[PDB]
Amino acid sequence: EELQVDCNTLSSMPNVSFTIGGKKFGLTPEQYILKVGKGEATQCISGFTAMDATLLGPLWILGDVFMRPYHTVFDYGNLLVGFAEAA
Amino acid sequence: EELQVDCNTLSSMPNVSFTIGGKKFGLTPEQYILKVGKGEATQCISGFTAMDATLLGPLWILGDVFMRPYHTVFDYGNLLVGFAEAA
Amino acid sequence: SAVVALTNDRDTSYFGEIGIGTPPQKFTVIFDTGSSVLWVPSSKCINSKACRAHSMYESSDSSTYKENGTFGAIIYGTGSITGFFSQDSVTIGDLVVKEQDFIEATDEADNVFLHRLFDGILGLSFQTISVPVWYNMLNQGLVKERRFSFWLNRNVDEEEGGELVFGGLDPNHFRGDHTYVPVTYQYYWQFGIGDVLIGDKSTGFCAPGCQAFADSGTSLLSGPTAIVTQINHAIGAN
Amino acid sequence: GSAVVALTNDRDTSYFGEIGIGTPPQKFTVIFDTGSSVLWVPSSKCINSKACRAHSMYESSDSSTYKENGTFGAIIYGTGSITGFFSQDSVTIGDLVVKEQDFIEATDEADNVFLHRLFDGILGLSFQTISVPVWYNMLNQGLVKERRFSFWLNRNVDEEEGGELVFGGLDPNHFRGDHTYVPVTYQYYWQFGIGDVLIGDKSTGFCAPGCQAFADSGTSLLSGPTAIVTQINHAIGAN
Ligand SMILES: *[C@@H]1O[C@H](CO)[C@@H](O[C@@H]2O[C@H](CO)[C@@H](O[C@@H]3O[C@H](CO[C@H]4O[C@H](CO)[C@@H](O)[C@H](O)[C@@H]4O)[C@@H](O)[C@H](O[C@H]4O[C@H](CO)[C@@H](O)[C@H](O)[C@@H]4O)[C@@H]3O)[C@H](O)[C@H]2NC(C)=O)[C@H](O[C@@H]2O[C@@H](C)[C@@H](O)[C@@H](O)[C@@H]2O)[C@H]1NC(C)=O
Ligand SMILES: *[C@@H]1O[C@H](CO)[C@@H](O[C@@H]2O[C@H](CO)[C@@H](O[C@@H]3O[C@H](CO)[C@@H](O)[C@H](O[C@H]4O[C@H](CO)[C@@H](O)[C@H](O)[C@@H]4O)[C@@H]3O)[C@H](O)[C@H]2NC(C)=O)[C@H](O[C@@H]2O[C@@H](C)[C@@H](O)[C@@H](O)[C@@H]2O)[C@H]1NC(C)=O
Ligand SMILES: *[C@@H]1O[C@H](CO)[C@@H](O[C@@H]2O[C@H](CO)[C@@H](O[C@@H]3O[C@H](CO)[C@@H](O)[C@H](O)[C@@H]3O)[C@H](O)[C@H]2NC(C)=O)[C@H](O[C@@H]2O[C@@H](C)[C@@H](O)[C@@H](O)[C@@H]2O)[C@H]1NC(C)=O
Ligand SMILES: *[C@@H]1O[C@H](CO)[C@@H](O[C@@H]2O[C@H](CO)[C@@H](O[C@H]3O[C@H](CO)[C@@H](O)[C@H](O)[C@@H]3O)[C@H](O)[C@H]2NC(C)=O)[C@H](O[C@@H]2O[C@@H](C)[C@@H](O)[C@@H](O)[C@@H]2O)[C@H]1NC(C)=O
Repeated sequence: EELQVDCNTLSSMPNVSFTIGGKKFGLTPEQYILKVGKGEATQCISGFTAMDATLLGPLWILGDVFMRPYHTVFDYGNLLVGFAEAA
Repeated sequence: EELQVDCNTLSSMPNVSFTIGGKKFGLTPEQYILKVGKGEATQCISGFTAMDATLLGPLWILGDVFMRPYHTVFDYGNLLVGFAEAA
Repeated sequence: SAVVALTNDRDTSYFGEIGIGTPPQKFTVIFDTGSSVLWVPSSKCINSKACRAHSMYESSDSSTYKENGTFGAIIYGTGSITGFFSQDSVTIGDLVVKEQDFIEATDEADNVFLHRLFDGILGLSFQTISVPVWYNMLNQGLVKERRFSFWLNRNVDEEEGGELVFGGLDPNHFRGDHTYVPVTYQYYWQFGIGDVLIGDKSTGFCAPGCQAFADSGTSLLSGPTAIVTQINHAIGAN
Repeated sequence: GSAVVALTNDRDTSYFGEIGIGTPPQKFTVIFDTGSSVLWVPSSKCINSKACRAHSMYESSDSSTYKENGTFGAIIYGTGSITGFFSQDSVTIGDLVVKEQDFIEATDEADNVFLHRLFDGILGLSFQTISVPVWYNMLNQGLVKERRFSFWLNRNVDEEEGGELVFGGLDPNHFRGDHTYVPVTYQYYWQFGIGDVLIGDKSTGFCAPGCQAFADSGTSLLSGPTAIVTQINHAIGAN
């Protein structure tokens, strides 16, 4: 919930990875931290927010933070979701 | 102007022709009457409005009523306007 | 060299899409052979609800924008726009027109522009104050032919509204050869015409010769009282 | 793919593009949202709602292909709610024209949530609940070749596009490598199973036996189990 971080410390933050289809999908600090404001007034906000919901199991919502570095395919004909590195 | 006609009477209206480059460019009632609305509440508006203006000579503005049945070419290189039956 | 699909609004206006800037910001405009300016609503439109009902241009979001700032205003056949000139790339179909000047309008008459579906107007008539889109097309070599053409369809829910071609003709939308007449006065796309007939009746007034221009930005036909009264009388219009 | 929609990126927290509703098409800016299943826009009949008055509205009497419905409809989002009634019209997206599309025209909208945002409404792309979604009508009408749609979401930059949504295909220019495809596990959201969540190479343990996730283009951030997110935010020093 609007947690902020020190914008200076992204270079010492870890990658965070999600395992999907057995494959690791990593996010770098530059991807999972939301920048707000500009140049010098910039605020850095954590892209991870806490939410406890269950539907078959504990549920994650992979919003724009994830869908930016991963191009996403919604396959209705086969009922699949696909991810690849965005370019 | 904004003059109307009885929508039931288009079937016997005359064609109206413009002579251009020595050729007659006719308009049918279906072409020169603007229909507003559908089936029942349809209003039928004359596409002919009066405007007394001169540029070199007495001037007509040939708007969408004309440019629908006649496909129009604006030839800048040769400075010509061309008309053909639309399809 | 470029095709623009047109929407038919109730047989009374026709418009299509353009993009202004980098990346393209999209606008709906009337491609108007009766006027010579390109304008769209400005992001800087303070208290013109017309502007706020429509797509607005934001120069700060465009990498090819180049300021001008010169004041601009236009008095249409009913209404009028005011704003300032700006320069940006304008994208039309496959074409990108560079260094195209346009007015970003900071006031518009609401009575005229608020209740309209188009955002602005792209003038195709002969140059007045600014180099029009078409001239830039020619100057930058972007068209194969020094010609543009319009197909305007009838108002039909499930049909295309029309099609504008820059730099060519679409043969699917006409039959026969075009009859070409010279432009007699270079302001509008104006040419000479002869007699106007009701059936095979002459209306007399234009038999010695009249003038006309083709105006895609005008709904109806406007002409000399002497002839229009005859026509409207003959067909029983009010 | 049969239709490409250019997206605008607003501060990396929302992405939207244009649609038309009606004949001739009335324009709206909408979020294309894989997290929800209804299409709604503000109604011309909006009832004491400031959010509507600042956004583009739909006027059914201006459209020649409007067909009345009038069934009550309401949506309680992950913040607030909109309320209105169903209507039917043609929905234009890119060069596709989706016929007979039902949508809610909202006569009331939660000002706190919708009043000061740059979009007008929302186009849901998740699985059907109470009304046939746009995507299903697309398929039904044969408007797309492939039964797939895809999103490229860009970072918030000035010379670049905000993003691109493709109906009926992919844009290979916006990805590298093959997509990893996983099956939908619960057909409501576009939901699938996931495994462990790691901080560097450290397991956060809680989702090690297996969790669920859905891809939500209409949501800004990542939301997940407190038991894991607490660990991540601690690790990055958020607070
Ligand atoms: C801010 O916006 C305005 C509006 O767009 C700019 O002003 C117009 O700028 C255009 C150029 O893009 C002018 O048209 C050009 O006119 C010349 C001929 O000069 C005319 O006026 C001369 C004296 O003032 C006179 O000597 C002459 O006989 C004539 O009446 C053309 O040679 C030029 O045509 C060539 O280029 C075009 C394409 O760029 C091709 O289409 C042609 O085939 C030729 O290759 C072009 O037609 C226009 O007259 C200006 N109108 C007004 C009222 O502003 C303004 O530009 C700046 O100020 C103007 C006056 C010029 O000095 C520009 O060079 C100057 O940049 C904009 N401000 C800026 C600086 O961007
Ligand atoms: C006013 O608006 C509401 C909200 O949309 C309508 O209710 C819904 O209507 C739709 C129909 O458009 C129903 O969905 C269908 O349900 C049947 C039965 O399960 C499906 O077979 C049908 O699928 C076929 O056709 C689809 C496209 O239409 C395809 O996507 C399918 O693959 C397949 O070919 C589709 O799923 C909703 O269930 C219904 N929801 C509810 C709960 O209201 C109103 O529609 C009318 O009322 C319905 C209850 C039903 O009687 C419809 O036939 C009615 O048209 C709508 N009122 C009006 C005036 O249309
Ligand atoms: C955290 O995740 C990031 C993003 O994936 C890792 O950095 C990236 O690592 C890639 C390979 O490990 C680098 O790719 C290379 O790109 C060049 C481009 O010219 C190619 O020639 C080359 O052969 C690779 O494909 C990529 O450059 C790098 N991305 C950046 C710069 O952000 C990161 O890895 C760590 O940082 C990079 C810079 C290297 O030092 C790695 O050895 C190091 O592991 C990930 N960090 C962790 C904790 O693994
Ligand atoms: C007013 O203009 C319209 C369009 O110019 C006329 O209608 C069309 O007229 C053509 C004749 O020029 C007509 O063609 C048929 O004639 C031949 C029969 O074997 C053949 O050469 C041709 O291919 C056609 O079979 C065409 O069918 C007709 N189409 C329309 C109405 O769009 C209109 O006159 C009409 O046609 C004449 C032939 C006669 O039937 C009239 O009663 C029709 O109304 C013109 N109206 C008037 C009052 O002059």
